[PDB]
Amino acid sequence: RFLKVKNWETDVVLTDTLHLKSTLETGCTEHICMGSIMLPVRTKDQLFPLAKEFLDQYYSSIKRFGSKAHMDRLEEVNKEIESTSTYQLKDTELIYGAKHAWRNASRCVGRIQWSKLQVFDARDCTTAHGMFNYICNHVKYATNKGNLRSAITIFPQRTDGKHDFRVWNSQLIRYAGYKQPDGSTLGDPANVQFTEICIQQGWKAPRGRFDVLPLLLQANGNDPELFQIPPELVLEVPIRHPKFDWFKDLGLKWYGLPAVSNMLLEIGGLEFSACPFSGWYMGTEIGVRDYCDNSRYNILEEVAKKMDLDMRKTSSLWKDQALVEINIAVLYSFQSDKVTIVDHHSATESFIKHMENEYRCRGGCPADWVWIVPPMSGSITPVFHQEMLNYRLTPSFEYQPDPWNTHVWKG
Amino acid sequence: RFLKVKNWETDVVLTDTLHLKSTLETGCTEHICMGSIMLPTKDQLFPLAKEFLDQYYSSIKRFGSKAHMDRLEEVNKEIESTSTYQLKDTELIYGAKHAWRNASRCVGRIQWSKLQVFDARDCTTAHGMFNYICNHVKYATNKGNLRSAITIFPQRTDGKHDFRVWNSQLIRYAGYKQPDGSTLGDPANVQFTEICIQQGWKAPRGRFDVLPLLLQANGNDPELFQIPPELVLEVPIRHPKFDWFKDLGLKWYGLPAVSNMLLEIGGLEFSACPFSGWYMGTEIGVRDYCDNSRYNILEEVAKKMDLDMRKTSSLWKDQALVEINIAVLYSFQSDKVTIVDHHSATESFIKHMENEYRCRGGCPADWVWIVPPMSGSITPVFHQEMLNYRLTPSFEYQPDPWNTHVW
Ligand code: HEM
Ligand code: HEM
Ligand SMILES: Fc1cccc(CCNCCNc2ccnc(-n3ccnc3)n2)c1
Ligand SMILES: Fc1cccc(CCNCCNc2ccnc(-n3ccnc3)n2)c1
Ligand SMILES: C[C@H](O)[C@H](O)[C@H]1CNc2nc(N)[nH]c(=O)c2N1
Ligand SMILES: C[C@H](O)[C@H](O)[C@H]1CNc2nc(N)[nH]c(=O)c2N1
Ligand SMILES: [Zn+2]
Repeated sequence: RFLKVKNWETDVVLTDTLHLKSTLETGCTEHICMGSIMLPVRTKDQLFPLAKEFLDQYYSSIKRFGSKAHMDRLEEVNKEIESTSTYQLKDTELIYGAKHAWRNASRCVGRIQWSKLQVFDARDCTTAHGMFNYICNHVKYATNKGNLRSAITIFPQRTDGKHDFRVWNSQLIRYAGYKQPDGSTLGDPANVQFTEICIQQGWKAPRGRFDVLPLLLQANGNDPELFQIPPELVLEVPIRHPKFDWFKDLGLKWYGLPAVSNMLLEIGGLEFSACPFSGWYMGTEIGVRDYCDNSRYNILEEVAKKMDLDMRKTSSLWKDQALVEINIAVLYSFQSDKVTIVDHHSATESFIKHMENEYRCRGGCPADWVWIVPPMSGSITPVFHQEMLNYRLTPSFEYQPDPWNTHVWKG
Repeated sequence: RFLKVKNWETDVVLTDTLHLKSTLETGCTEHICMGSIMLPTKDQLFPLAKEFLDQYYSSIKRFGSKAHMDRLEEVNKEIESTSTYQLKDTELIYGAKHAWRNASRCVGRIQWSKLQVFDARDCTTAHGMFNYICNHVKYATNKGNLRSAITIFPQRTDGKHDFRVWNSQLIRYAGYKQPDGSTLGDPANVQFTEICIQQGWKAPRGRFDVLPLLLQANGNDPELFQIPPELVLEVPIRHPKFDWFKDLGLKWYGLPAVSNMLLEIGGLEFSACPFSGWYMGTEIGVRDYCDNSRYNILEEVAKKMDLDMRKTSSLWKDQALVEINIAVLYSFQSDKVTIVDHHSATESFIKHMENEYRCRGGCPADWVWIVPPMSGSITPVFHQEMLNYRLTPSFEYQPDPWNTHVW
């Protein structure tokens, strides 16, 4: 079958065939769309076809499909499966796998960069201290003194589900959140629960508004251990505004490296439960969501006051006005400090070109409109006007439950 | 099969049971989501009538009553003999209100039960249609104190005698292709305008010419009429801060009135059913004014503000956008014409969602459409999970009549 998507701004129509290669379920049916829903131990049985599907894709991509090398590899994996119940990826296959998981990530607007991913193979890691060292190296490499480089570090795959490697942090770098007795929150409200666990595990909290959280690292199914990322490796940017000199006195800053550490990487049926990855920020992630969500730092009011906007009625669009200035400040500060960042206009324009290129070369590009469109100024970016099809391809990044809900404590 | 929706900002969780009454299809499958795609006989008729009459009689607490059984009986006899049936006034009003109630893309549905329904099923000619439409416009406009209304023309019979309003909205501005290659007026309306001309309109080739109605009665050829200018309330757009803003020469009309949709009630099809509410400000300031394929004024405005337009990262587009939308709201409010900002409107929709879940078991909603085209995540709907599904009675899209019309 052929599916068409239309851009309503440009009348460009693209044709999707790639969706035929999708296996996993969306959550939607003919009778309900779950497009705006955030979230809608494996036998030898299921494993070889998954391995075979993946190796066919790998060998096609290198133009060696049907080769003796291809056939020998399938054979080797098949035997390794029923002999050992799993299998190990070659380094080349892992690298291909990680890049394609990013390529297939329907919620990521930065995928124009997918082919330039630095893959760190940490499959020889055995302990939390070992995990800490690998993650330090990832952070230093990716940060690159502000000239950010995309990277992923891949820890050993799941075996029996009882020896998982996990990074308990949702991101490698995030700020602590502290719930006060009066009900107020100091720092980042999103991280109150994780902060409390860290403290219980023995972390000494400075209890400030921007305390970098320690790493909580679980190797081989063992209880997690605490580590402090060396502060000299954590690049931060004090936030100021080009025209408003009072903006600096809000005391805002943010970290330069956005590094998701709680997802699961699936490649050929193998599951990598610890696979921290990082790119660079699109400005609105910080300026719109992190700073202005009611459930986060929630600074719209204080900013609006300092600007002396009419705050008595919403139709003054005081919130909208303050929102723009904050996002100007974030971009200004990062650029001034020579730390990589991309504005939502640049990033969405690049995504459109990426998307069209993918349609031409690959037959499609799965995309989640709900996530791709930026959280401010939606229809003045080209993605708003672009029809997209969302479907799931493997290799992929998947969500997994938070480890504190599932972990069997050793004591 | 019992679905939950979460608000990620408030942690409020609602349970949806209403989706299980959905019949029509979404375009989505288990393998592909089409949520961002804009447009994804006697035996057919009776179960549809039955489904509707059942919900109607349940709504007035007479489910299973004799009047219910009698009505079902009476409609069935009528379908068998006549091939169709006629709705009682009570059923027509109920159906129209519920079509709005079920409109998953409409953010203003908290108002659904206050809809004025004008029964125009006795209309026979295009002149009669014009009269009914002028009356709708005058009623709905109400000197700037807007009131929601729908006017319902006769239902489809054999598809050969369709009533159609050829306009997409009762009130829009003309579009002209100029020889200098550009476009004067609304680019969205070039095609329709040329049909206004081919059919006889004397176009004044301006930038904001209120288009004439092209009205089709009983399957006949469409006729032209000009809405009395005195019935078209317009608003000059000024900024409360920038005195230069008025020089742009911008204005908009007060009455948003969709006229090209199809109202389905109990299997019956009303191909001509213009309806109107009042504007949410972003419709005009973000979409009408700033879409690249519409009036596309961002650059002009940015220059008048003397912004650095060299680099996208100065967010000059974003800054101009807010001010344009400030001026729209300020202008309507100053001229005392009903308008709602996107914060108030989305806040009300969250309230409506909660009422609906509580009293009806759900509320079909299209997040892609409900979230405003600016400042999305600083409105509550961004953080609200929504389930989209199709209930009847419904408003449906239908083909533009110039493609369908056997002249
Ligand atoms: C290099 C520059 C990159 C940019 C500008 C970028 C941009 C974004 C943005 C704005 C989001 C939405 C985040 C949110 O709203 O929470 C996102 C999500 C995502 N990105 Fe990227 N990204 C980049 C790199 C990467 C890399 C290196 C990977 C993987 C190797 C990746 C995979 C993903 C995935 C899996 C998501 C979904 C995360 C979730 O569902 O919470 N991205 N990206
Ligand atoms: C009374 C105040 C109302 C408000 C504030 C309101 C708001 C809105 C908005 C903002 C949209 C999106 C429009 C667009 O982006 O093109 C919309 C769409 C829609 N509305 Fe309403 N509306 C109101 C009244 C009504 C009424 C009275 C009806 C029907 C009786 C209705 C039915 C619909 C339908 C069917 C759509 C989808 C239209 C389309 O797909 O183009 N609305 N509404
Ligand atoms: F389905 C869900 C339900 C609740 C939370 C959620 C993840 C929320 N996203 C916040 C984290 N996003 C971030 C953070 C840092 N860095 C990136 N990042 C880096 C490269 N690409 C994205 N993304 C999904
Ligand atoms: F699926 C689609 C494909 C092409 C155009 C499209 C609708 C475009 N928007 C026009 C409708 N918007 C308007 C205009 C005036 N008035 C209202 N309105 C009034 C009350 N509720 C909505 N809505 C859908
Ligand atoms: C309910 C809704 O799906 C949810 O708030 C989504 C909306 N779109 C998003 N888009 C991005 N990029 N990131 C998000 O966290 C969200 N949240
Ligand atoms: C392609 C995408 O579906 C399209 O641009 C939609 C996005 N959301 C929208 N939302 C509203 N309210 N109105 C629209 O016309 C659109 N257009
Ligand atoms: Zn869907």
